[PDB]
Amino acid sequence: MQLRRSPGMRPMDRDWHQERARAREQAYSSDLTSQFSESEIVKYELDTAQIDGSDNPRTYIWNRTIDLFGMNGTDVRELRNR
Amino acid sequence: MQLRRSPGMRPMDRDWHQERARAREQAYSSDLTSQFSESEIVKYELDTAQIDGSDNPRTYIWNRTIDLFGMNGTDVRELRNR
Amino acid sequence: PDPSIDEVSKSDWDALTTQEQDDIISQVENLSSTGWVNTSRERKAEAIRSAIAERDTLYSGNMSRLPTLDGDAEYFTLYLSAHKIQLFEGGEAQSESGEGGSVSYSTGGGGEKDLQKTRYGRMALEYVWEDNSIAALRTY
Amino acid sequence: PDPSIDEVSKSDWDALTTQEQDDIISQVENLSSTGWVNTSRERKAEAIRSAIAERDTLYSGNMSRLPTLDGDAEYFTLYLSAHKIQLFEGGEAQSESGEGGSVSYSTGGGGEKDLQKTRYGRMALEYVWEDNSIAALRTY
Amino acid sequence: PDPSIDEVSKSDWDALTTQEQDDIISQVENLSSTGWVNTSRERKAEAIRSAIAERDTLYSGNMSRLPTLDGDAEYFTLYLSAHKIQLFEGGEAQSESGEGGSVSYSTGGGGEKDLQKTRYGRMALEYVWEDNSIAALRTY
Amino acid sequence: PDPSIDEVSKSDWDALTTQEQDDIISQVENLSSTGWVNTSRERKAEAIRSAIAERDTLYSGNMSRLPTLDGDAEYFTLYLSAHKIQLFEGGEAQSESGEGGSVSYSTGGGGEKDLQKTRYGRMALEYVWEDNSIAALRTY
Amino acid sequence: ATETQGEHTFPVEVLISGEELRGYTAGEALSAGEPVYLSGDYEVSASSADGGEFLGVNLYDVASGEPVALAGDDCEVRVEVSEQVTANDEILPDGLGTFETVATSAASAGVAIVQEGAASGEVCEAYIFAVQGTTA
Amino acid sequence: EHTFPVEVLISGEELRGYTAGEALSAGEPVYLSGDYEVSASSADGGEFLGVNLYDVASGEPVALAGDDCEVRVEVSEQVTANDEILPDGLGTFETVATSAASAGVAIVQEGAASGEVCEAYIFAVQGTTA
Amino acid sequence: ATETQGEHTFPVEVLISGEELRGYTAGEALSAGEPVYLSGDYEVSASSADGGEFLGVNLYDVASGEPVALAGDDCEVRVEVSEQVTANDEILPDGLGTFETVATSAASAGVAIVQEGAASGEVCEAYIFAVQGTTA
Amino acid sequence: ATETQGEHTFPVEVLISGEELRGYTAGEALSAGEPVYLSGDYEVSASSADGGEFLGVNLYDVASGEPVALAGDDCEVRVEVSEQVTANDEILPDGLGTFETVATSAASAGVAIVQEGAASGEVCEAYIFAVQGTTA
Ligand SMILES: [K+]
Ligand SMILES: [K+]
Ligand SMILES: [K+]
Ligand SMILES: [K+]
Ligand SMILES: [K+]
Ligand SMILES: [Mg+2]
Ligand SMILES: [Mg+2]
Ligand SMILES: [Mg+2]
Ligand SMILES: [Mg+2]
Ligand SMILES: [Mg+2]
Ligand SMILES: [Mg+2]
Ligand SMILES: [Mg+2]
Repeated sequence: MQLRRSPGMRPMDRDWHQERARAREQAYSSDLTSQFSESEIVKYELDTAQIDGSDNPRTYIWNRTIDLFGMNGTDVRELRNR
Repeated sequence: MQLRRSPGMRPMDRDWHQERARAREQAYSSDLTSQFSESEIVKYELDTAQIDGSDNPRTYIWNRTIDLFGMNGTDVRELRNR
Repeated sequence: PDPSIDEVSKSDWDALTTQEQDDIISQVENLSSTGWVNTSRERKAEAIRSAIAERDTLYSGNMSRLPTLDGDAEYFTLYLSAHKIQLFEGGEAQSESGEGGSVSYSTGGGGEKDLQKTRYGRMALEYVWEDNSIAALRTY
Repeated sequence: PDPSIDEVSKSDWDALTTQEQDDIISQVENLSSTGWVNTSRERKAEAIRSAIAERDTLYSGNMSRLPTLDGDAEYFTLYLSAHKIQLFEGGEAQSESGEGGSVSYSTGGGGEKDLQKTRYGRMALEYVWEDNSIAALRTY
Repeated sequence: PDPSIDEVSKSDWDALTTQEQDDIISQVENLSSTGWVNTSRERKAEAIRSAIAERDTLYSGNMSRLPTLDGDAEYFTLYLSAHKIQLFEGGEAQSESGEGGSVSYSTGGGGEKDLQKTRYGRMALEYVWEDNSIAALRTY
Repeated sequence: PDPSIDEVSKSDWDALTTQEQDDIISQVENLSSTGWVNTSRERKAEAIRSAIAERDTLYSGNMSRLPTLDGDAEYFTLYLSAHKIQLFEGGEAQSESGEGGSVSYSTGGGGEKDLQKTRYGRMALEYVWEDNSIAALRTY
Repeated sequence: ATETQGEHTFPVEVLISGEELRGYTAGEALSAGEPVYLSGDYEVSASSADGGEFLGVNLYDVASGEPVALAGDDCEVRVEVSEQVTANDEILPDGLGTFETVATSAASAGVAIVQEGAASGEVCEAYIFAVQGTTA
Repeated sequence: EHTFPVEVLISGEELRGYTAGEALSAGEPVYLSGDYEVSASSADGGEFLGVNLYDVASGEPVALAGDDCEVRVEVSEQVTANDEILPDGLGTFETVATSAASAGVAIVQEGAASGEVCEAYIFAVQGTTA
Repeated sequence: ATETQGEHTFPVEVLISGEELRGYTAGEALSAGEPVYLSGDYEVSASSADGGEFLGVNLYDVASGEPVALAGDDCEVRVEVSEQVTANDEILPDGLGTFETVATSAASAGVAIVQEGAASGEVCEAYIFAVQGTTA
Repeated sequence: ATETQGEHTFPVEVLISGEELRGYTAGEALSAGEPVYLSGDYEVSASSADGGEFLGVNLYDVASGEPVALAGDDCEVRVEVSEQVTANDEILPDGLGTFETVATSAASAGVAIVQEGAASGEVCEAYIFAVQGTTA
């Protein structure tokens, strides 16, 4: 018998996909223990997700302390030469 | 003369039946002193009602602390082999 | 101690040898710099037996599936024992004065309920959610 | 003790031998370092008889199907006995002074209702929902 | 005692032998470690006669069909008697001081009503719903 | 110390050599100018063992994914040990007086809870979010 | 007080005739047909064994503190006697929940008169004609 | 004097019918005293089949909760989670540790003090081995 | 515990047969197929190395304090053994998340019986037939 | 195992109650009501005497290598006994395709509890409560 949390069934669960996608978008490092619940790491097998912060939009967004030119909030991977 | 409480009249009182039905449905044991007022035991002749907890539905309904499987609230006397 | 104070219930304490009891008594006596040396053995034994009985009855069971004794049960029972050897000694001293020499302690203003009334009970409270009521249940 | 203080009602206490009563009295005397040795046997017996009567009449029965005396009934009756003996002695000493020095105890002006008025009463109170009123009933 | 204090009314107390009265007086004297030995017999008899009368007149009848004297009627009358004797002696000592020796008690006032003013009164008060007003009636 | 106080659990403390324990004891004694030299080794050992046990049980785990022991675990366990030793000596001296003069300390209106009740406790309290309840969870 | 008919026991109807019935509070638990007396303000309790304690008979079973219907004097009642009785005998509360004769009691005046004789432990019919209290 | 009673059955399907060999009470441990007849267990093992669900007179049909059931039962001593327990001879259970027996019949899942009700899982039965 | 199929590793389905599943709270982090025992009121933790600590096998990976599903006795399970085992062998929790035989352990009775033999570090199939607790 | 009614012999139904019915391969020819144990991977054979060899009772007659159904623990069953048995006797396989008491055997623990007594060679009614494997 297989429960929703059982190890052979995780890939069938829509939430396992949705939450792994969230985790990649939210992350600021590959160091999962810094950021995610023991529950999240176990339930969503986050060791197996390629989490590194490279999928987080705020890795690429400018946020300078004084902005005279309206540059803040621009994402560098949306520029012409990217 | 007869009054509704008088000993020969009790079997005619609708309320004597209905309250003995309640007493059987709400008890867990034949120990009346613990479960009912002295007034109720006298007024409804509860010594003579077959009170034992066998008619209380909660004797048969499952109420476990943790409920992973929706087992709580099932009643054993409603199963296939009962 | 050979059996620790958390391993033993009221009926276990009554069944222990005098030595197994004396080991637990000696452990409780470590919780005061005076050791309560002027109290007799029976009074230390009665305090420990009472602390064991009181743990098992008043500080047992669950709240929201959490154990009501969250802290280390050994030290909880020892502090509850010390709380009861104090109080048998009279209360917790606020001030003591002798041959000119005098001292006053910051033991006042602790609160009105039992465990608040001495430093040992104030320690014991932290092990038991500070006597708070975080229990919860669903219907099904 | 052979019959325990929780196993005897007021009628049973009167029926005990002197030795069975003295075993219970001796157990109660363990709850003070002084043993209340200057108070006579008749007074200690009166306090125990009254504590038994008071348990069976004021601290019996259920509220919302839970027992009123939730703690250990033995230690509750012993603390209720010690409470009475300390009141027969005059109350708690807040302060004591003489040739041998002075001591002030952190009683802290606690409460107004009788059990709040001594350390034994404050202990006894925790065995009995702190005298709270959690009873509940349905109609049908 | 042969007749117990709860078995006699004001007229019955007057009808007793001196010995039956002395047995009840002796029981009341157990509630103080001093026995109030310097207060004379007539004053102890007056206190008991008054406590009987006051039980039967102020602390009798029912509220919401529950008896007002909820506790043991014996000990209620004994504590009510002890309350009266202590007021005939002048009140509770909050402090006593003598040949260097001094003591101060936690007998600070719980409130300003009669029974609140001594330890015996604060005990009697628990037997009688703490003077609360839980009475109820229907119309028909 | 070679094994540090933050590197040992309760079972590890019991497994250390007497010298390894004495190194940690020596470190704790540095937290008072008096060193608590009149309190015996067994009492200092019991305080440290208890502080280790209490750290691992009451001041461990996570709270909104932040560690609950936010400060240095070494100094937290030392301050928690010092807090216990000071409570075994009767608590904070608010004032001391004798032939050599008198002193009064700014202890003031310290709060009801045990860690608030000594200077070491108040230091330890800053390492553990001041006992604040900033935990949070969500449903996925 | 009960009557047998085949397998069955039936309770007897206590009150044969009369309009002198009144409501009191039970001072203790009482059973139908017991003699009772005043024990507090409008409060009735089971009569003791000789004179000076009779107001009427309790008409239905009650717990302590419940309202009591009572049949007083001027009523004819079916009551259990603890001894053999005959017509014209004056009877008195027995102290046991039964009645007995004035002749057997320590007293010298009854509260009811037997109209229909009965054996020991058996239902007589009697007319309640008097009440008794504290005379000293 | 009188404690408020309790639902003995927590969960589980393994209820079976027997005849009461004597008057029996809810939560009382029982053993076979005759052909499908059950009586209150003695102390020290060799006498357990299950616990009685509800109060019964002698000779009446009785529902017995057997192994695989979870039940709440009165203990004569303090018990804790993972204690093995068995019939005490007094209508209660006690621990294997206290008894003369070497094996239990139920495992405690929620602890209780003496005279209180613990929660336990019944897992074995005991009869006459001689 | 794992099947290999080409590049792929598949987790084995732990529970083969059985209807008696029950829910508990995790006292620590646990992984699917670990034997567990009661460690607090309805709280389960990983079984230590000899007798007296077995309620069932954990069915899915959990963090501390999460709800756990157990296969108890009456279940058939796919479990890893730390040593070579054969049909009819009684097996016991090993203290290492595996099982081992009763014969290898210090104990004298098992909790499950092997139905399908396996090498060291390999998945056997076994029927869970008993629990074990504190006997002293 | 057979029941008589007039001139006729009927086969007894081995199973009285329980759902704990499981499938194995027969390692030899087996007969309804015979005790069996694991002789190989999912293979069962007739139990020898003195314990260590019992998984359940064979539910119907089979030749060697056929799939066999088996009642395990939690079943109530009708089985032949080699000796007189009484209610509350523990019983186990006798090696003779029948049960005997633990008391008679060299073993110290049984596998079924007798619920209805029977004489030597007759059919008792028993509840299966344990399995026994190799412990060494
Ligand atoms: K007479
Ligand atoms: K134990
Ligand atoms: K024994
Ligand atoms: K080993
Ligand atoms: K043999
Ligand atoms: Mg409780
Ligand atoms: Mg009351
Ligand atoms: Mg920080
Ligand atoms: Mg007329
Ligand atoms: Mg199955
Ligand atoms: Mg079944
Ligand atoms: Mg089963």
